[PDB]
Amino acid sequence: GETTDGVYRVMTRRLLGSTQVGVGVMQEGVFHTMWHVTKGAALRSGEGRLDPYWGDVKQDLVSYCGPWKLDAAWDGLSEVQLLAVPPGERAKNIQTLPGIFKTKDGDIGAVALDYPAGTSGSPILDKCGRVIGLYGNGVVIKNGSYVSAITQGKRE
Amino acid sequence: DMYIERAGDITWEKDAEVTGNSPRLDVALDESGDFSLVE
Ligand SMILES: NCc1cccc(NC(=O)c2cc(Cl)cc(NC(=O)OCc3ccccc3)c2)c1
Repeated sequence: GETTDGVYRVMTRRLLGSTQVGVGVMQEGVFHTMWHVTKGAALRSGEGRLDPYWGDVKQDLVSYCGPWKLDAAWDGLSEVQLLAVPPGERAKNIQTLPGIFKTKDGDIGAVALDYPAGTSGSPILDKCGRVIGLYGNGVVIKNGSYVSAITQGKRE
Repeated sequence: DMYIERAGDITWEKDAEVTGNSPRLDVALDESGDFSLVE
């Protein structure tokens, strides 16, 4: 099916109507999304099939047709944009300055934007349009708001 | 069965809506890929 670079919606027809379970990025012939969106299952694109290639539940990431291609990183200082693709709504760029997730294994960028759970997998971009990670795995803080990690994979 | 549908190009947009704050939080990541607040 379609292998043009860009952002895509991940849909399912098992529930009522067509429901958006998440979002992904197609780059260099490889489709990149979050593991919790597809659970590693195969994807359809037109009449074509996208089979899983690499995945990891702890990183909450999965790639299709080939290895993880996204290697850009947040520089730690600059503002970024979330290219939010919410269910049933148009793709929209939202500019924000990331916070920080302080872990025992290092610090990770974090974006404090609130969107429906079906927006998981929407890419976070740098000022050059490069994908520095995906939105959709994070935490719920005191005020019920959501803070997602800037989740990036490794390019071998 | 799941399927994909194109939603747009991946580009930075000048004059986009600026929102969101920058919190610094102590977090932990379990074997299941779930984040939690360290308190
Ligand atoms: N560890 C992987 C994983 C598994 C399952 C799910 C997830 N991800 C999420 O739950 C998720 C992802 C996104 Cl993009 C946004 C939110 N938002 C959120 O919880 O907002 C608060 C809220 C809730 C309900 C009504 C109104 C407000 C959650 C990760």
